Amino acid sequence: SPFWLLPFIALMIASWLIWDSYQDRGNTVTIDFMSADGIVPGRTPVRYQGVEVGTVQDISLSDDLRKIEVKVSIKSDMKDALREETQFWLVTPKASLAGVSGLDALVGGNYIGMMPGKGKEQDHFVALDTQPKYR
Amino acid sequence: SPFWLLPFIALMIASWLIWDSYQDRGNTVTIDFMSADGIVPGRTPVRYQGVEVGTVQDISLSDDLRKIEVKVSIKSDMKDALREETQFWLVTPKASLAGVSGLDALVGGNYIGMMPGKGKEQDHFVALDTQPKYR
Amino acid sequence: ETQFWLVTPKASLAGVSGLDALVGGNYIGMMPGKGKEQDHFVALDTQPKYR
Amino acid sequence: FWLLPFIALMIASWLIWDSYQDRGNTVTID
Amino acid sequence: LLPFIALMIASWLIWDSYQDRGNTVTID
Amino acid sequence: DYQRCPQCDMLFSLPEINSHQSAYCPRCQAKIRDGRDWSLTRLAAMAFTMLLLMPFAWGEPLLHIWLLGIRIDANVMQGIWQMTKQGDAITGSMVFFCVIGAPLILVTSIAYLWFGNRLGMNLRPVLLMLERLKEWVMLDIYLVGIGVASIKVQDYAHIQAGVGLFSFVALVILTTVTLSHLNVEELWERFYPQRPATRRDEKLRVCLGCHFTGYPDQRGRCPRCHIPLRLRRRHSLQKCWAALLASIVLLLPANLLPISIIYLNGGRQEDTILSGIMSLASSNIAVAGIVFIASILVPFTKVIVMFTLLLSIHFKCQQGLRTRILLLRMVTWIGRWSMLDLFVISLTMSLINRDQILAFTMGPAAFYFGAAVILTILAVEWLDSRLLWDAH
Ligand SMILES: [Zn+2]
Ligand SMILES: [Zn+2]
Repeated sequence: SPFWLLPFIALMIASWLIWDSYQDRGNTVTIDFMSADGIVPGRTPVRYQGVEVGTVQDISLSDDLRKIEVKVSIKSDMKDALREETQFWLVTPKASLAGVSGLDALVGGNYIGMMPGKGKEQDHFVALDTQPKYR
Repeated sequence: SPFWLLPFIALMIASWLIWDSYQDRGNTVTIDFMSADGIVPGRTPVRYQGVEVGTVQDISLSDDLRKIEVKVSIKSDMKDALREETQFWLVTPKASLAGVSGLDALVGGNYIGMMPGKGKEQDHFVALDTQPKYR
Repeated sequence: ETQFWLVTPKASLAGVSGLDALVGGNYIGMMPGKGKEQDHFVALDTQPKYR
Repeated sequence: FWLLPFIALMIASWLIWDSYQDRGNTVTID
Repeated sequence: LLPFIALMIASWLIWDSYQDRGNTVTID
Repeated sequence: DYQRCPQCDMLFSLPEINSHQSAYCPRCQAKIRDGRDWSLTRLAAMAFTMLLLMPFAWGEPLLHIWLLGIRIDANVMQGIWQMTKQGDAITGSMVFFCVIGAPLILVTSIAYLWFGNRLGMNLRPVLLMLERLKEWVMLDIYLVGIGVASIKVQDYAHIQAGVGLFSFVALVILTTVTLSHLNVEELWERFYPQRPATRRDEKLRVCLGCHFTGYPDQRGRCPRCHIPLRLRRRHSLQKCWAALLASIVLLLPANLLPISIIYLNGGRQEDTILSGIMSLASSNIAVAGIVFIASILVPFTKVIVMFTLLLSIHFKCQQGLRTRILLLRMVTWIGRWSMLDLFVISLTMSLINRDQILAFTMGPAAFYFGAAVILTILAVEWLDSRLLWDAH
């Protein structure tokens, strides 16, 4: 029957959607934070040069040892170059007396900036205190 | 079959709307950005003298070579004069000394400013660091 | 002799006027005089003094 | 009865007349 | 049935509330 | 004079019917026939006044919204155009067909019938389209949607009734009364008269297109209309199962993928149906209840009812036949109202359209939701209750 073709098309569209979801939530990476001031467990972008790639999925505590375990789903295009020398930092809308930078963070909430290098492989990183100079 | 009349009308009107959107789409132009701070892949206007013409459709990375490939759909009225000496820049809500700048950009999001000249033809451009003087 | 101008939320160092434009988006101010007739005008750079 | 379509026609004529009464003019600015 | 679906929704809401309920702490 | 029920194959003599009340099947109590009421001239007058009223009921703004010091005028055309410009052309087209295109098809069909009477052109498929267009002409649903959206955005901004709202309400009333007093069997017997039978033959078939009971000709087609006349549908069970499986598959993306993306102060919310209904229950639960029961309660109830009916067909169960038919009728009556969410999100994205402070957009799940609703409506319409009756 020709009308039996519609559920097959719906099923293959759903399969493409499953593939798209598996690509978008590519792989889970665990980062240790000293203080996650405004990381929402539902929506928190992880950007490289401002381009959103990763997304924070899980937040937990390392049995109250002053460390926050943040699990982030990262896409495959960044997973292909995710190496051991990958640095993360928390961009917050800090407005102290010494520095008032962070207007983008104030506008768009809190997010995670990333920078890769030339390491081998790692899945468990520790976030830096501030944004390092990268040239 | 006589019952294939109403589905024919529905398919015809759906294809009419799809054809209208495809006609209004334009041509795709690829721009290399050093840092796309706030370019939304869904809605980001490309304005000439503040008049919205183009629209950012795709965002990707040049295999992590510090360059962002931005594909923008541009209408035919601007395609007719889209030449080799066409300049683009990213207007962001930055603050400068002796008065603020880009308050309209703060209201309406990060966007891309453009300026043409007297070139021959090009489809692949590289964005400048700041807005140049154009007189 | 009908004049039009574009009121935008300019907030430069010299002048910070334009809070109405900031609230309600960019708009166009107009001022008539004692001309005959015209349908095609050219906008001025800034808002002129009208008294 | 035909009173309901007559009233509908009268209302349609009234709104058409209202639309045609107060349409502005187009002015071109550079 | 509508009553059965409503009962299922209420049971799901009660289970969600009970899964993460914790403990009550009083602060002055 | 004598007919056979299209739902349970009850062969019964039909007495003469006046304008008051109607007739029903003796066994299953199903609406079979209507009589007298309005005439084709009155239908043409209603179509003409609808043609006069529709452009001013569509183009004119439904209501004026003052949000953040900005006055915004919105309407159905603006909402559908925003839907198509965003990228969801299929959702825009299905919303357009449900709201605006279906009355246009109704008026065009009435005019086509009148001109066919005037000239002598064929009018067979137009009557079938008119019969099956009543399930798709939905303006009261859009009225409920604009009411729900107005109540939802009453706290966000200031809402004032526009000039177009009155014309839209008048159009809704006119379409409701015309569709309620539009009779299709009377039109069939007026345009193509036929003859009754001897009240007892046990060899008559009921056409599912024109509700005519009789003998097929030598070509196997209905005497009244040019479609084949069969005992049941050709592949009723296969079509119902295919549409039910398609709706079951497509329901999962409609709830998993986000349905509404709200850009507030530059940050996007990206919330699905469950998150939206939870927030609406937290804030304005009074309308969250009706939104819930019209968005997620109806589709799953229809899915489980159709699945249990097909399982009963396969099992040949003969226990709750008196209740399965009632459940099927209730599902047929209630499945049309599942399109409320698309109209609500269309109006809200047409109204709340600030550049960055408050930008409401429809995400990549309303397409799957609307496709699932259409597919389950088609499954319910394609299910044949004569198979349920023959399962005994
Ligand atoms: Zn019956
Ligand atoms: Zn027939």
